Amino acid sequence: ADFESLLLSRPVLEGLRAAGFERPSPVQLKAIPLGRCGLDLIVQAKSGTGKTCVFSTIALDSLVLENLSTQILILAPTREIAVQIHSVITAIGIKMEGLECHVFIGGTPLSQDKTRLKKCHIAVGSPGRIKQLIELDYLNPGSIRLFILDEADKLLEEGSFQEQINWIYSSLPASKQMLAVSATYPEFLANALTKYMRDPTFVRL
Ligand SMILES: Nc1ncnc2c1ncn2[C@@H]1O[C@H](COP(=O)(O)OP(=O)(O)NP(=O)(O)O)[C@@H](O)[C@H]1O
Repeated sequence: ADFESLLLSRPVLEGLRAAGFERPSPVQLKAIPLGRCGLDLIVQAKSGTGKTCVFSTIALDSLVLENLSTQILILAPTREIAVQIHSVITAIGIKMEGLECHVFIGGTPLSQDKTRLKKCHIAVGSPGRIKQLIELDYLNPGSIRLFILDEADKLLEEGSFQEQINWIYSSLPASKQMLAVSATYPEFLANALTKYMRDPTFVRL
């Protein structure tokens, strides 16, 4: 009923408290332990349920802070959502000295992203920019063990980023954990996630 019963690391517990997160929401209670367990998760719950906190907490708890390598990749369907994610992670991560979380979106020179990726624990970005950075080997995906799709319905809908995500998924290490979080779970999304998750655990309220 508090974040302690979820067995999170002390830095994450202290960060949550500092950032105003006093008690977990119903979806946070359910999803966080299962995330810590290393399972592939599909978290489907309506807006207002606390889903960004869910994957942000799982992500920060999983990080090897002393290893300055990109261990976590998070994709978002819009520039604004990518930054929203960065804000939550950097708030919850406030007691983790030297945490490096960076946003990769269009409009910044690729040379600048290359430099930033030299010191980056958690990469958050849009699928097109992330694919370009992996193709250039500016983001070497060799240490990524956690791959998160935020607003997965928006990412994988018709006219969106399925082709780019398929490519990125394939570039990553075979051994990794996947999280997909979404307000809805239509057939197109159920279908698309079969490419990435062999037997996912579902989390709903
Ligand atoms: N358990 C909680 N306790 C207090 N505040 C929370 C909690 N969960 C989320 N919040 C607040 O909401 C912000 C955004 O996180 P969150 O609610 O997880 O994402 P969101 O983008 O609103 N997605 P969702 O809530 O699922 O629609 C945080 O920065 C907090 O200010």
